Amino acid sequence: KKSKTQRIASAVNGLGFRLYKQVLGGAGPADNIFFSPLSIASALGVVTAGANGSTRAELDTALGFKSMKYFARLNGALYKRSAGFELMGKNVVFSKKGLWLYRQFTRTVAHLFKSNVRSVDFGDSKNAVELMNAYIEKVTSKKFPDVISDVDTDTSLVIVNVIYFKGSWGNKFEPDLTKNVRFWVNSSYSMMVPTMHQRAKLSYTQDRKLRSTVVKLPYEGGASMLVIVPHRTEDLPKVEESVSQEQLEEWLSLLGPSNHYVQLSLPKFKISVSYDLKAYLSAMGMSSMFSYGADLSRITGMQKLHVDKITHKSVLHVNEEGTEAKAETVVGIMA
Amino acid sequence: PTVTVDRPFVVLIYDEKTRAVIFMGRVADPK
Repeated sequence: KKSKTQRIASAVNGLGFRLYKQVLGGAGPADNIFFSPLSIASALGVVTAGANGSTRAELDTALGFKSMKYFARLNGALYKRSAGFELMGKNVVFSKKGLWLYRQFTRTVAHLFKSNVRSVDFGDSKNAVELMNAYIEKVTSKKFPDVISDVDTDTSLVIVNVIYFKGSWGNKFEPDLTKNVRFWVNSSYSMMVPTMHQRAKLSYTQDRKLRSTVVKLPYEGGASMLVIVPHRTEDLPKVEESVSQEQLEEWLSLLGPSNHYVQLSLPKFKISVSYDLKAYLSAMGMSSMFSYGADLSRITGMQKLHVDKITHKSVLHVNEEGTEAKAETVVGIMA
Repeated sequence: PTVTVDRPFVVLIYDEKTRAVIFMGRVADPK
């Protein structure tokens, strides 16, 4: 939609949805799916800033549309702290201690991603992991310890995004109204899930086209959780197939104020998911940066660098107060 | 007028002004 921040937000969403669709290729219908498009876009923006040639191109096409200048504006607009709301995002870039970096690279990462580059002796790797994690933790008031598990000697850089969200519901649930209820994974496999309960004024609608219920759960801040429940859990692939920016706008238009009171029943849970994204991003067109013929020559000429590895790890905690959510994207660069 | 999230569901946490999606997913198995 028209605004500058809105265009880049839909690019990032576009990236997210495209990624979602790849995740489905390897997810049994009992699996949890959870990831932050912003975290992943931030980490890849850093890689983009050092890319050249075919590698840069593939990466620009995936991240869409001074393209990256309005990405930092978006993050500035989103990351805020106020009563019952926190969204915080941090990029960190570690570099090999001997390794000369071009200044145009270090300054665009300081300006667009707010990271100064910290150098590290990855050769002494036990300590290298403790040092990196200790730095990350220092800068994120202990929300993110242990973001890094392992680091190769021949590692030349590691790029890190983390993102933390904690939102209070606009309508907080009463703990007194929380009893176990059969949650149906399936037609056959059920389980007892502490399920929360409230009568509040929530926007909802039946999606007739997708045979599923949509509901908007506001947080404090200007944020909310959209929850989409297929009626038959066999409708779930056609729901998950349609996800797109246009579908999102669809679901948001179909939502009215609809502010007569609603009877809501919602699970209380903490789930966490991990990914290795190499194959998914490869399918989405960014296969180049993992080759031994990758071009990351804007980073340094001293060595020929490629992306070794990209992990993404995320956690979702829903309870009576609200929602707590973390994500962490890590990129390892080698020769 | 009733919403029961008793089955697998898609979940999106997003900013209203920018429509920026911050987390995406599907919850099929709480813990």
